[PDB]
Amino acid sequence: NSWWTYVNRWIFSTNAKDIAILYLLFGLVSGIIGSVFSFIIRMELSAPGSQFLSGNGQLYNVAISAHGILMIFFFIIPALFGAFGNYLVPLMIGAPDVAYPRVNNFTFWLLPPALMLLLISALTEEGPGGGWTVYPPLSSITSHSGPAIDLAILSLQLTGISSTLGSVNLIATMINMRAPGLSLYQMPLFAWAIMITSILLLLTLPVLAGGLFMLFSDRNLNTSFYAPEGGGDPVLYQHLFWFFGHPEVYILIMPAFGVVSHIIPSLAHKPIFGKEGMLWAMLSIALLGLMVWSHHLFTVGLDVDTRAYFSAATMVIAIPTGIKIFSWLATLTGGAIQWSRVPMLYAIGFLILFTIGGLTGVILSNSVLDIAFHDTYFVVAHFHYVLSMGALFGLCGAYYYWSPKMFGLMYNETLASIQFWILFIGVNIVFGPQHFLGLNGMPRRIPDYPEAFVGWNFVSSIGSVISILSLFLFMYVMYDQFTSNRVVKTNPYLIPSYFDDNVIFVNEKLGVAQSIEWLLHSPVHEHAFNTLPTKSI
Amino acid sequence: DAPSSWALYFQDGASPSYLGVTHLNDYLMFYLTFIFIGVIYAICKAVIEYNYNSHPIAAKYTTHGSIVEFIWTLIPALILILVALPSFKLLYLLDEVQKPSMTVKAIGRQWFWTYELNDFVTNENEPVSFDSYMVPEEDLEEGSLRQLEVDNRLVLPIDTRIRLILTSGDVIHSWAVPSLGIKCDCIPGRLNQVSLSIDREGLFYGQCSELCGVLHSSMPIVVQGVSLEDFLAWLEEN
Amino acid sequence: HGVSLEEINTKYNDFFSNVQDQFELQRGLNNCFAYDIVPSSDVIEQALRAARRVNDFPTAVRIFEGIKVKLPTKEQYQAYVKELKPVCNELGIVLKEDLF
Amino acid sequence: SAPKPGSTIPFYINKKPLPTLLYFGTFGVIFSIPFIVVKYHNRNL
Amino acid sequence: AVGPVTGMFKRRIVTDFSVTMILGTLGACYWWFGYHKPAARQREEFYVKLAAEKN
Ligand code: HEA
Ligand code: HEA
Ligand SMILES: CCCCCCCCCCCCCCCC(=O)OC[C@H](COP(=O)(O)OCCN)OC(=O)CCCCCCCCCCCCCCC
Ligand SMILES: CCCCCCCCCCCCCCCC(=O)OC[C@H](COP(=O)(O)OCCN)OC(=O)CCCCCCCCCCCCCCC
Ligand code: CUA
Ligand SMILES: [Ca+2]
Ligand SMILES: [Mg+2]
Repeated sequence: NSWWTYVNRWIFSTNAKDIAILYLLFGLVSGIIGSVFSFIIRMELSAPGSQFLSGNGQLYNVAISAHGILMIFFFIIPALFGAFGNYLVPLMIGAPDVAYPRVNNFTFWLLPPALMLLLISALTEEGPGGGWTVYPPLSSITSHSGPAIDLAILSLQLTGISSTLGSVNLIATMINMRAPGLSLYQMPLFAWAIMITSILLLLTLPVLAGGLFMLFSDRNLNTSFYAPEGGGDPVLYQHLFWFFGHPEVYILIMPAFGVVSHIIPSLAHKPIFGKEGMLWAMLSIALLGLMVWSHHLFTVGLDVDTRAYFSAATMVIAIPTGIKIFSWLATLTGGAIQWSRVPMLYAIGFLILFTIGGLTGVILSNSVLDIAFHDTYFVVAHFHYVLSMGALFGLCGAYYYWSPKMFGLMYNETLASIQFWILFIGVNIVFGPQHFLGLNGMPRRIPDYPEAFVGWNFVSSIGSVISILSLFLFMYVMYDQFTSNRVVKTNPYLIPSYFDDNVIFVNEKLGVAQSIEWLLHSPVHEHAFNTLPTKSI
Repeated sequence: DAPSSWALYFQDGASPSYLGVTHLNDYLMFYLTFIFIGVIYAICKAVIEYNYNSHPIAAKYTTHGSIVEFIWTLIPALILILVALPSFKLLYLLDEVQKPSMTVKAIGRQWFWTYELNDFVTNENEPVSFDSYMVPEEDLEEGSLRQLEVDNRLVLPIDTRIRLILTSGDVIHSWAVPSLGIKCDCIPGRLNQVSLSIDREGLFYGQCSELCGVLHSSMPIVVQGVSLEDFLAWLEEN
Repeated sequence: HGVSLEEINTKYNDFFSNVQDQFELQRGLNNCFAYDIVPSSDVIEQALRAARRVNDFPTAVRIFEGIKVKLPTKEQYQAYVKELKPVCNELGIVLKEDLF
Repeated sequence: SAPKPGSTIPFYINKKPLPTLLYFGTFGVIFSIPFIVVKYHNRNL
Repeated sequence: AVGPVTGMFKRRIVTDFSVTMILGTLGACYWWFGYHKPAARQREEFYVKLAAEKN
């Protein structure tokens, strides 16, 4: 009877390896639903006027809000921040298991009920209509009558508290379970980044918890927390929300930084340039990304001195990121490059998209400049061309780079490269025309638009269609990899140097890697690190 | 002033702040195009020539920054100062208030816009107010622009500066016009004070941006300049 | 910083003066070809003598292949082969382009 | 217990003829959910 | 007795830096001379014509 063994190995199991795979699967099943939502909303705006629908604006609001919320909180955060950390951080720190296995098991299972209740909420008579950033007066019982947005508030609350509970054990694990002789300074860059995101998320999210609960209480207890007649100021709500929203994207994108800084050296066979400078600049970014929050409130009408104070500091964020990009550029040159490898392809494509997105972000960090682009399609282009080009590319590269370690299989290089090229072209021709659409002075979140905009929407729709074929090809390649029984060696990314004999290398050179995870067999043991690896003190 | 087809630039407008905004945008774009093309060429060239089949030996023994990290810290920061300064003096020019002349009110509840000119209250005791409404598609005048016209169009004289008053009594709205480059938030309870100055005598277009429910996209805003005699005739007409 | 340009040349010549193990020879030979420093005549000649001593043939031809790959132009490689021909003929070394 | 993994952690058995239809049907329904979602809001209309 | 021959890495990086610098500078110069000056000059000419036609 393997059924008891089945459910003990999967449900009543607390091993880190058996949980990250479920993290990836949950991320995938959220991402497919989100991609179809995005496809339907982009197909709505193919041409001006009501199209495929009876002009249902509330339905369009539900669609955009659902796409945003589910793809920002059910696709990227749970499938990148903790999915590739809980599996891999114990391997690089020198520990056999996380500090608290039971909380690690608990954190994962708070998400499925969140997804079901979010779907139920979206399946109400009205559904959430405040968008990704819901606002009190719109959310007020005056507009919505029913259990539509309350469940969305609850889902955000519980997902946030689960993510906070899913990050308490990680910090303890990587602060106390360090290897003998592994100073915190000598820690690998990826775990450095993941710990920075963990501490930032835990420090900031409680504020969201409290603010969201007090805002939600307005619908039931009739509190005057944000009522215009009750003495409440919604600018307080905006300040509370954007004390969280601004660093959230950084804590989402830092794992991409770490995975890129890990992918570049091994496939380049060259050590990373300036590790200490890079990590200290990233620490400066982490500390800096908190005191700037009011760039999302530029046209609300705050005072001149506050605007200058919180707009001047927006620029200084660029300097460490530019230093990081320059360091990666320097690392790429000189050393060998295998440009044909899929992780190398994704890492190379990440840099140009991230830097152009950063340039777009530095475009609109001025109160003098934001007035022409605030709440228009230009900010949509900026934030999309940063998010879906950095976090999605990092996730794809991490999957294609560490998949043999998760399972022990080989994918098809041809199909993977074709998928990468198709996805790159589609996402480049999707968010391209939106730059012009927002540069003309046309707002966002409008199912209908003035007639002199049809061409760029038509150009975007074809790329939106192409992205769906990219998704189909990725699904096919994942299935093929899962059922191809293609074996993998211990360290598939280790090759003999220019002066290694074919008989000396095979017998006196195997079992060497830049990181610990490649030392063990690709399907890792349940109980690894029986004895602690000891380095040079 | 109005959107065109296959547009690449912003538009042709008329407002003292709009010209300065366009100038600053031109300078900032001149700044960033440099860095964008430089990084693109660097990424392309560092890989197209250094592939494995042509460079089987890697100079793995250079991982120290002697004088390069310092220049990395300075030069982009120099560019940052060079772009920050003009924006700073533009903002410090804009934050001042000129000599007030008259005010308008732009209160709007839901899917319609109400305007008031209560400066000219006198013995007649007839303050002027109306409501600008979305014109239906069927009743559009032959040759009209869909989704960008109103029935009771707003009227402001040219070359006269107005200290516009922004207020709302419902869910938050916004008051935007790309040609004039002036925007602020129709936040309920609190009034937002903004200015305006039209140089030409032409029809200007715009609408709200911050979503306010199902029909957030059904309140276009049209303001057109008029001469002094036309303005006086319009005022005495009602 | 650490070693300068010529100091590592002298150090690696001194190291290759006495090597009895194939693994150590390959290790030092790898570590030498990473400083953008093309070995001098004494260094390459002593490396060839060491390869003869530790009794490994393909390392000798790999030396010339790697030097040809590392050198910037054909003229420097031609000068090197002209000045090192007698050695190769003395130790029975066959070049890649003439091997097949 | 000292078992050696067979490099197979798929959460469910996979093979060519039969399981392909199940996998493709699951993919199709989880792709087409938004459809019924958009149809529900325009049922009584 | 030829002696060590070095400097290839620095030569390559110097050449690549030169090409990148000149290409970026030329692109920026083209943008500055093409989009700003003609548009501003045309605006000034049109405004002068409008002021003349006013009276
Ligand atoms: C996904 C991650 C991510 C990242 C990395 C960034 C990066 C940045 N973002 Fe962005 N941003 C978002 C996600 C992100 N943003 C989201 C989601 C929103 C919308 C919020 C919402 O409405 O929900 C948003 C919106 C947003 C706004 C709001 C505009 C509006 O709606 O009115 C502003 C304004 O300041 C801003 C600024 C910046 C800045 C200055 C950076 C900087 O980090 C960029 C720095 C990077 C570079 C500049 C490139 C590298 C640097 C060099 C090559 C050095 C040399 C450069 C020069 C000298 C030119 N972001
Ligand atoms: C997580 C960040 C994220 C991501 C990835 C996306 C992805 C996309 N978004 Fe979205 N979007 C937002 C964040 C994001 N968005 C936010 C915050 C808003 C605002 C919400 C609000 O206004 O309320 C928004 C709103 C928004 C709008 C607003 C509608 C309007 O204003 O008119 C539009 C319309 O164009 C849009 C388009 C897209 C498109 C085309 C994609 C993508 O299709 C682009 C290409 C990407 C893919 C097609 C997916 C690839 C996936 C894989 C290959 C699978 C990998 C799986 C694993 C291995 C686990 N987005
Ligand atoms: C987000 C802000 C909300 C408040 C934060 C608290 C969140 C809930 C409490 C979770 C415990 C926090 C860590 C304690 C330290 C610790 O680790 O306890 C140790 C254990 C795990 O470690 P271990 O036994 O493996 O250690 C190894 C020992 N040598 O914890 C637990 O078993 C937690 C107990 C299960 C509770 C989970 C259900 C949470 C309910 C949330 C709803 C109630 C709050 C609602 C708020 C509106
Ligand atoms: C916005 C753009 C403005 C750009 C302005 C910056 C101008 C200064 C930058 C140049 C400084 C570095 C040159 C090396 C000089 C030198 O010779 O350094 C000395 C070392 C020589 O090797 P060694 O240390 O082992 O010598 C040992 C002595 N015994 O070189 C190197 O290792 C170079 C290795 C890293 C450098 C790679 C550069 C990658 C791109 C850099 C940025 C590209 C800009 C793209 C946009 C224009
Ligand atoms: Cu009115 Cu949005
Ligand atoms: Ca439409
Ligand atoms: Mg706004």
